[PDB]
Formats: sequence, C-alpha cells, structure tokens
Amino acid sequence: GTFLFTSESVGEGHPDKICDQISDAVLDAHLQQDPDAKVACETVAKTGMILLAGEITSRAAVDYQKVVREAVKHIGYDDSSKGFDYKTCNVLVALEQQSPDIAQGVHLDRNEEDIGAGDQGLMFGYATDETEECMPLTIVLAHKLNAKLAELRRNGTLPWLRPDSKTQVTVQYMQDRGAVLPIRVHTIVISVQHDEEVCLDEMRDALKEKVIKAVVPAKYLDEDTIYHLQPSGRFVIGGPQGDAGLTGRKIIVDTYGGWGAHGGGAFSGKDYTKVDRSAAYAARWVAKSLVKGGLCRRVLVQVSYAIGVSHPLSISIFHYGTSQKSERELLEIVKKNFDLRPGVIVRDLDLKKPIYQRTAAYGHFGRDSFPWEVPKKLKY
Amino acid sequence: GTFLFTSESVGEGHPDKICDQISDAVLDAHLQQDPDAKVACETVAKTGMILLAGEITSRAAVDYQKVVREAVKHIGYDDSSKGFDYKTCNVLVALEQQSPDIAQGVHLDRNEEDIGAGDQGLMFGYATDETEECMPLTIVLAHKLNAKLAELRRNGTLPWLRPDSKTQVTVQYMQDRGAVLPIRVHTIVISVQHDEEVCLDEMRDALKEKVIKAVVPAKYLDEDTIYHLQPSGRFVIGGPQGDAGLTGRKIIVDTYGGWGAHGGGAFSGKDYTKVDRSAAYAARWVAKSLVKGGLCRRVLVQVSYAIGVSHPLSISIFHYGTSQKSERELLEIVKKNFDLRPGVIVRDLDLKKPIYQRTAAYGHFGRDSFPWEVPKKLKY
Ligand SMILES: C[S@@+](CC[C@H](N)C(=O)[O-])C[C@H]1O[C@@H](n2cnc3c(N)ncnc32)[C@H](O)[C@@H]1O
Ligand SMILES: C[S@@+](CC[C@H](N)C(=O)[O-])C[C@H]1O[C@@H](n2cnc3c(N)ncnc32)[C@H](O)[C@@H]1O
Ligand SMILES: Cn1cc2c(n1)c(=O)n(-c1cccnc1C1CC1)c1cc(Cl)c(F)cc21
Ligand SMILES: Cn1cc2c(n1)c(=O)n(-c1cccnc1C1CC1)c1cc(Cl)c(F)cc21
Ligand SMILES: [Cl-]
Ligand SMILES: [Cl-]
Ligand SMILES: [Cl-]
Ligand SMILES: [Cl-]
Ligand SMILES: [Cl-]
Ligand SMILES: [Cl-]
Ligand SMILES: [Cl-]
Ligand SMILES: [Cl-]
Ligand SMILES: [Cl-]
Ligand SMILES: [Cl-]
Ligand code: NA
Ligand code: NA
Repeated sequence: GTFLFTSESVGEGHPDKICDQISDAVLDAHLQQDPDAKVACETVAKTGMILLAGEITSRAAVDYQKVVREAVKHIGYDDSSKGFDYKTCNVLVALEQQSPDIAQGVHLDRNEEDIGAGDQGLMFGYATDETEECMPLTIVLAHKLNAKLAELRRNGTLPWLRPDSKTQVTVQYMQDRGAVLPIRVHTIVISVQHDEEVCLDEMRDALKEKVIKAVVPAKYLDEDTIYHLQPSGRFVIGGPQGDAGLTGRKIIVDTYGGWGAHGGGAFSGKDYTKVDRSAAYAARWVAKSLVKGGLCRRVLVQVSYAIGVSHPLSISIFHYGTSQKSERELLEIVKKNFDLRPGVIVRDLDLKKPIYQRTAAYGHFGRDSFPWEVPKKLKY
Repeated sequence: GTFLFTSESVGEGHPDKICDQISDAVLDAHLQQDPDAKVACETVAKTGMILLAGEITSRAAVDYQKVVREAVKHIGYDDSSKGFDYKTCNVLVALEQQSPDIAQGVHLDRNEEDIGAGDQGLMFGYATDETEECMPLTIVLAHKLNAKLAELRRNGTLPWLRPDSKTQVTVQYMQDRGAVLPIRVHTIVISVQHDEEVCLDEMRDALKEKVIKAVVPAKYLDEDTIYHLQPSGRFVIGGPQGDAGLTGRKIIVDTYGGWGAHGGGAFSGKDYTKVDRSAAYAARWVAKSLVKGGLCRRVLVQVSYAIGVSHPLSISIFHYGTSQKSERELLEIVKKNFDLRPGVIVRDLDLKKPIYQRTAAYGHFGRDSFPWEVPKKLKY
C-alpha cells in the first residue's frame, strides 16, 4: 500500500522565480495607483538583463527601472561577485497597451460582475488534509528548505550562500480510503549557489545540520534517507547567468508540487481578469472549503472558461473516495455556495489589492491566510 | 457516474507555440551538425521581435537569423497585414555557452550511459485506452481542431484565417472500473485570428460547418452541445502583437490536456540531457507500454532525478484501479524492463535525431509513431 511521491521547490533567486517576482512587482506597482489596471507582464532574465514584455493598460505612472531593480535588490543580487547586480544590470522594456480587440471582448462597457473571462482555459484547485494548511507534505517541505536557505543567507549564518537554490523532497506515503498519510522522507535534494571559497564538505555538512534538520521533523528522517546535497559538485555560477529565466516556468512549484492537476496557465504578472490566476485561486478556495468543512479529506476541482464569457463552461469535482457524498452532490454544494465569475471572484478574494509579489515565491497556496486560504462556511 | 472534463489546444501561430517551435528549430539546427550539442534555448516573442536567450555549447555553425525566420515563414506570418512578418521582424540573440559548472557536474568526462541528469526535477507519463493512440479524447479533439484551421488556411478554403488560434473541448464521460468512456461533447470553444473584412456570422458558420463537423464525429454532437465560436467578437490583432509569447508556457497542451499529472518542466529548446524532456518522453513510453501490453487500461508514472545523478531518485505507478496487478507489481515490471538513465533513454528513443520541431505543435504525444509512441514488449 505504500508509494513514493516527489515534489520540488526553488528559491527567490532561481532565475524563473526572479521573473515571477518582478512580474508581480510590476503588477503591484500598477494596482497601487490604478486598481483596474490591465496587466500581462512577462519577464525574461539572462546574464545582465531583465526584459519586460507584454501588455499593460493602466492609469498608473510606473518607474519600471526602479520597480525592477528594487525587486532584484530584495532577492539579494547586489554585486557582480554573485553573478547579478540590481545596480548595474540592463533593464529593457517592450510593453504595449492591451490589444483593443481583447479589451472590447472582455471588459469594455461591461458591468464588473459580468466581465468576461480574460481568456479561455482550464484551472484546477486541490486540497489535502495531510497537513493543517491542506497542502501536500512534499511541496511544503521543499518550500521550507528554500526559505531556510534564504533565512541563513540573510542572517549571515552561512555567508557563502547565494540566492539561487532548488530543493526536492520524496516522501513515502501510505493510503487510507483515498486519503494519503506521510510515513517518512525517502530522499532530499538541495542545490544552492555558493561562493568560490567554501568547500563541498563544509557545504554538505551545513545543509544537513543547519538546513534539513532545522526544517524536517526527525521522525521523518532515518538511516535509510538518501541525501543529494550539492550533487553537481560545484554551483558558483548561478542566477540568470547560469540559466535563463522566464515568467510562468515554475507553475507546478507555484501550486501543488505535482499533486492534484494543472491547467497550464501561469499566475505572475496578471490582473484578476486573467482567469489563469483568479479562477485557480478560487478553485483552491473551493477545494480548501470542502476539506475544512469536513465534506472531503482530499479533493480536486476543475473549472474552465471561454474568453468573453463570465460563467465557467464546466465545473468538475473528484474526491478520491474521501467523501460519503457523491461527486455530483459535492458539485451541487459548490454551485450553491460559490459564484466563479471573475467579476465576483475579484470581490470575494479582494484581487485588486497589491499583494501579488508576496505570492511569487514559496508557492501561492498554503500560507499567510490569503483570502483563498480562508475557508467559506458552506450551506447545504 | 458521469462527469465533465475540459482540455485546450493552440495553433502553430499562437505566440507561445511560435516560441516552442523556434526553440526546437534551433535545437534541430544544432543537432544536424553536432549530435552532442548542449542546448537550452528559450524564445520570447512580442510585436516585431523574436529574442533567443539561453545556453548552447555546440560545434555547429548555426545561422540564427535564417533558422528563426524560416520557422516563422512556415507558421505563416509573412506580411505586416497579419501582424508579423518573418522577412522584416527583429531577431535578437542573447545566447551564451552552457555554464561550465553545470557541464562538469552533468556530462564532462562521463561515460554516455552514466551521464548525470541535466537537472533535478519530476516528470510524469500517462496513457489511457479511451483512444487508439492512448490519449484523452478531449486533448486529441482540441489539437485536431487547430490542425484543421491550419489546413483550411493553407489550402485557401478559408483565406480570412490567420495562424493564431485556440480551441477547447469539454467532454462528458462515464467511468468503468477506473477507465473513462467518452459519451458526448458538451462544449466547444474556437478562437482564431482573422482578417479585417470577414464578418462574425460568416466565421461562426464556417467554424461549425467546415471545422467542427470535419473533425468531431457527429455521434458526439447533439442539440445540447454548446458552441462558443469567436466568443470575443473580434480577433484581428493576433500573434505576438496581441500577446507576448514565451517558450514552455503551453506545457499542458504539450502533454495530456490536464489529465494525468505534470512535473512542471518544458520540453522545447532542450537536448536529451535535460530530463524535463527525455524522462517525460520515457515516462510516456512506459505508460503506453503498460496499456498496450494489456496490464492497465489507464496509468500514471512518476519519475524524479537529481542533477548529476544518472538513475532516477524515485519511480511511482498509479493504475486507477484498472489492473489486476498491484501498483507494486507494475513497478517491478517497469524496473525489470526499462532503464531510465538519460544516457540510456537517448539510445532507446534516438534522442539525438533532429525531429524536435515536429513535436512542438499539436502535442508531443499520441501521434506520428515517434519512438516513445512505439510500445516496448514487456517481459514478466
Ligand atoms: C540546471 S539549470 C538548467 C539547465 C541549463 N539551462 C543548461 O544550460 O544546462 C536549472 C537550474 O538549476 C540550478 N543550477 C544552475 N547551475 C547549477 C549547478 N552548477 N549545479 C546545480 N544546480 C544548478 C539553477 O537553479 C538553474 O536555474
Ligand atoms: C487572450 S490573450 C492573453 C491575455 C492578454 N495577454 C491580455 O493582454 O489581456 C491569450 C491568447 O488568446 C488569443 N487571443 C488574442 N487576442 C484575442 C482576441 N481578440 N480574441 C480571442 N482570443 C484572442 C491568442 O491566442 C493569445 O495568445
Ligand atoms: C473516472 N475519473 C473521473 C476523473 C478522473 N477519472 C480523473 O482522472 N480526473 C483527474 C484528472 C487529472 C488529475 N487527477 C484526476 C483525478 C484523480 C483522478 C478527474 C479530475 C476531475 Cl477534476 C474530475 F472532476 C473527475 C476526474
Ligand atoms: C493514494 N494515492 C496514491 C497516489 C495518489 N493517491 C495520487 O493522488 N497520485 C496522483 C498525483 C497527481 C495526479 N494524479 C494522481 C493519481 C490519480 C490519483 C499518485 C500519483 C502517482 Cl504517479 C502514484 F504513483 C501514486 C499516486
Ligand atoms: Cl529550472
Ligand atoms: Cl496574459
Ligand atoms: Cl485603467
Ligand atoms: Cl500539519
Ligand atoms: Cl495548527
Ligand atoms: Cl495563452
Ligand atoms: Cl534548460
Ligand atoms: Cl559539442
Ligand atoms: Cl480511437
Ligand atoms: Cl486503429
Ligand atoms: Na496567457
Ligand atoms: Na530549466
């Protein structure tokens, strides 16, 4: 009855994640001045370069140089010795207005509640009772390992650390009538950018003693746990210099770590009219509401949209055998309790508020009591 | 027992898909001269611009201007009236060598069979007996609708069509002991870029009569089927001008349309040492081999890797209740029949051959009898 499952996470200075954070810094900067900004901001990062590309229609006056460089500063790339420096990098901007054809089909002259979806697409929400925050343990631990690295970098404990990191956690699980129960950690991977001087033994010792042991409960670690710490042997070159980054290339890190399902859409750089983000947040909210409401132990929700149409085209529920209600009954409960038009989701989840940069590392779900993490009390 | 499920696909001129095709045109150009090229080529597209960014170490001499422009030509963007022109667009190149630190940790001085994974990560394979090609009907139909649009554009039947398109198909399914059985098509969305002159009624009529009816069997369509054809009302601006594109932003279109699972990695622009591609292809091959071998009706396979390590860190099987063998027994069969080291996958699936551009539209799976689509005969 046991099985393995693996999830990964990345750090704030991973080049794809840099792009997500910059895209959302740009979104937040617009929303701070114009709550109704239409934003579709892609970021690309390579050696010495941040490029913004996409479509923004907004009444805001945004200093892109400042916004980008402050985001990079926060991440920690502040010197050529680290491979990237917010003070001296190139920031290039290829931003246009939103297509008039999209605007007229989605939101022009439409009542806010009746705004069309900003695109077609499909989105999923997932929740699992295996952790109190209703997330898979694999992905929670992977995120926390990256957060620990950033903490020990910033507090000067491990000053050889640089911002670019990746982690991966394999858990051995058992099953209990469709719910999943973590037993032990089977394998951990950590790769993190480092300075020229520190040796591989010093790093591996610190990663086990100061990172893994500070994050993963000892009850999950045993003599058989496999550790792959700095498995490449050398990671001095990192950030965008080591690997080009793009917005929306960590969509599984951003969500459920391979559990559940994904419809393909990226979150960062997009305002609420882009259902790739708003409907995925709403679907998480639905899933978490069903689990915290005691209807399910685990649940997957699909929704889908057509551009220009407000109501979803389909809604589907899968409960993994963890409810005494049928999936049809759960669907009826969802339909009675939630309105998944984007122009209603925006009100319920307060999606004009400029909090998006906070979402763009360490996963969008399972932390900080964002509105989509606060369950709805269900009537049925 | 019935449920809905939705998948989408996009056309060759969708701006994200343009990027995937260009990335793989670049990969193929390298492989044609240097089978061992190390390629990590990201493409970004916006009005008037193709940018290549990433890392290539290769003995090839590649004319990026020519490769990019020929790919755009093939797609059909050949005039400013269409919003993009291969003859006159900007092609910018920000390509460096592969990081020496990665190279030394992955492949330098290593026997080919024992090459390390080019990164950490997780990957899934999926197969379902609901179609002969072992793919979900939702995603197959969505792809075929885009292919039909391109066919009728290219043959001059519907000369108002432009290359940028999206489709979405919702199927109503029943379940049979874990297998899924399509009943009917519930909803179809088609959005396609068009010329200034054609009206909405002409387009909607053609999309139903010449596209949908030419693709979707009549047995699946009924009086209740919902059609959202050109739902935005106007789609003259399109391609990169309408929406910035990036490589690796259609990873669910590229795979199983939301079915199965995804580990997050993009395929296009990457040589075989990048397990995001090679191990996903191998996992598809495993899944399809289990279904075509009569062991399962449906199956999901997870694998995972650490950078620099050749053997997978974990392998997992889920059969949805569609095998008389346990998941543990299936895992043993997989382990006895497959070697999922990247340096062995490359031999089994012939992954130095320059066929990658063909994979980069209409999905990587379920068509053309690529090596990962030819089942392995299993011993057990
Ligand atoms: C391995 S790189 C992807 C492959 C790369 N584009 C290439 O040219 O081979 C993906 C991520 O791994 C991490 N990485 C970069 N250099 C690394 C190294 N030397 N050792 C381990 N991980 C590294 C960074 O987080 C980077 O964004
Ligand atoms: C709707 S756009 C994404 C949102 C866009 N970035 C914005 O600024 O609102 C996503 C895709 O939809 C398609 N699209 C572009 N313009 C469209 C229109 N006027 N009507 C319908 N679909 C359109 C293209 O395939 C495009 O790549
Ligand atoms: C018989 N049956 C019904 C469904 C299903 N098979 C199935 O595979 N998925 C699905 C797709 C992707 C990932 N995970 C799952 C489910 C965990 C199996 C469904 C998803 C949804 Cl949202 C739904 F409502 C039904 C099924
Ligand atoms: C009790 N149990 C075992 C597994 C599981 N729950 C589960 O949710 N997934 C999973 C993850 C993502 C999408 N779809 C699925 C499966 C259709 C449920 C698994 C995947 C794999 Cl590859 C595996 F080997 C086991 C489970
Ligand atoms: Cl990566
Ligand atoms: Cl967008
Ligand atoms: Cl505005
Ligand atoms: Cl917990
Ligand atoms: Cl608690
Ligand atoms: Cl899109
Ligand atoms: Cl890569
Ligand atoms: Cl070479
Ligand atoms: Cl078939
Ligand atoms: Cl046949
Ligand atoms: Na998009
Ligand atoms: Na990558």
